[PDB]
Amino acid sequence: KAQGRTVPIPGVKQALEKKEGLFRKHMMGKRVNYAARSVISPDPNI
Amino acid sequence: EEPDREKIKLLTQATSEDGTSASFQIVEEDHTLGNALRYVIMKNPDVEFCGYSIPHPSENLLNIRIQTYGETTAVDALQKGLKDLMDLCDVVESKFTEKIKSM
Amino acid sequence: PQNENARAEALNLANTDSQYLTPTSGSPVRGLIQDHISAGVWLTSKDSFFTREQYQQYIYGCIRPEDGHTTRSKIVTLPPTIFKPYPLWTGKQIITTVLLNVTPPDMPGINLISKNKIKNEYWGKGSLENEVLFKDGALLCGILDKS
Amino acid sequence: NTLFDDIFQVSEVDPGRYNKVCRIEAASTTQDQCKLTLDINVELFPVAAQDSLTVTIASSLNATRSWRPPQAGDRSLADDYDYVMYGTAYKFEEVSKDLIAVYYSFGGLLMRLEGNYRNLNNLKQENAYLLIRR
Repeated sequence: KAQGRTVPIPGVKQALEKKEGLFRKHMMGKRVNYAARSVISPDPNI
Repeated sequence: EEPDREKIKLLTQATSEDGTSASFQIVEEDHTLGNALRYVIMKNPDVEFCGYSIPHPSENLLNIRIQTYGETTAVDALQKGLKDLMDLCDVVESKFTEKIKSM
Repeated sequence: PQNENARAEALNLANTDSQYLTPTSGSPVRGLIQDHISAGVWLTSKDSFFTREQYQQYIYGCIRPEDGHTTRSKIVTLPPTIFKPYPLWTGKQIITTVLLNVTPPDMPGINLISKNKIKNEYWGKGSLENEVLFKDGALLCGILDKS
Repeated sequence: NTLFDDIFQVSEVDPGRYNKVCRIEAASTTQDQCKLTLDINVELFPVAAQDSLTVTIASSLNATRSWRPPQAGDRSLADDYDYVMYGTAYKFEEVSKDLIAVYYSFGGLLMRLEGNYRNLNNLKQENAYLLIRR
């Protein structure tokens, strides 16, 4: 909603809708503590 | 002198009140002793049920279940099994030495 | 999860065992996949026989009372299907014994008349090995497939 | 005590892609309408075509808690026969007037006896011993 400057700096509306948005990227979904990731291997003894 | 208690353990969570039936857990052992020991324990006329089970390959454990009929505890059946396996090995060692000389 | 309320939920609501049937069609999404299916067709085959030593080994090999697999605190065993000349147990008897030690003693055995993926023609003349029969928790007819 | 006893003539011994089991088709030498279809472990007790088998059904051997392996000085009904099997009766079928056919299972090893008079003695019992001679 601002005049073209000779990519502009993002406004607060842009901050809430950067990509998926603050609500989708940091509220509905979040990076969590006490969690781990690894390649799964099969096991019939457990 | 100090006897190590981690090697043989009696799983009280599975041991019978008598106890005619018991599950024993041996550390640092597998099929090697396991299958050989259950074979010898099964020759006992008082042993009703016997088998061995390895909970998981990654954990160094060996489980041996001995269910007997009356007049003999599972501990006695295990002690007889170990005593007989020792004598069995003596027979193998004696026959092999003799045939080496017989050559 | 870092609290008991979240623990209880992961153990009683979102736990694996409570997810045997999918809500899409109410059909199972849990079962054994490859070696176990091929193993079962061989183990439950008529030709599969086992000695006392072999039979008891297969029982304790999969059922450990110490790991709380039993419901009777003592491994119960069926009598052999062959008495004379040599005492022998059938493969299907192992399946009967596994159920006899994992199902509650207070409840009666399972009664089911199902079918197999393998047609009777493959098992020779006059076989009924396609008809899966369970009478009072005892596998009396038919092999066990992916089905 | 005994529930059934007869001498049968073997008409067929079929393996059917089995290396140790065989489906035996037999007929009674005494009764005309009597027929038999039985699975036996041919590896232990071999059966040939045109053979005389003394098939006998018993309730027990002359209250037991459980089966025990043989130990010196034990006497049984099995000592009179060669091959003995333990199984259960699962189905009772009626074929036309007076004729009745029973279905037994010795752990997958199936048996189908066809007769008429045995309706009283042969009952669906979770314990039925099958003993064979010769």
